Amino acid sequence: MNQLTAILKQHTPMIHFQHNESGATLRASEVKPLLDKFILTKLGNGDIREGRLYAKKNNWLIDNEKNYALNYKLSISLQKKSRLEYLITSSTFPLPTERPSNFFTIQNSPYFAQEKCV
RNA sequence: AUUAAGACAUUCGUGAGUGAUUUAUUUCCAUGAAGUGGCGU
Repeated sequence: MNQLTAILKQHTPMIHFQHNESGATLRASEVKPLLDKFILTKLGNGDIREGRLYAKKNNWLIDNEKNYALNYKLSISLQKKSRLEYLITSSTFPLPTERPSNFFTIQNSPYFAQEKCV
């Protein structure tokens, strides 16, 4: 058809640099390029060039000569904005007891940047 | 003193009336705010 709607389930928290916005969610500006590369690779059976030729055929390309981009629109929307925020550090630090309801901590995590927050 | 003399092709008259430089045309396409720990062996 024209529209493809999918509902996603989050398994691990996402480190988002635009957390200040209420509606902040997974940005399509990462998913769409990665999705394009994945779809082209699977179209060519492990060869992105054969997949790009296949997508040049059937006119599935915005940019027949230039890019890897396919002709579709990606929109990622939050249905309900109950955000569950996390603090991630690579060091073990004592946990306080004065927090908002949606503040949780992950300690001794691989994410080592932002270690000066404690 | 002679088939002569006399007589403005002149008067009046607005190059004018009606008339959108307008119909149509996406400042768009592309792109991961992301990479990485180390000593304390």
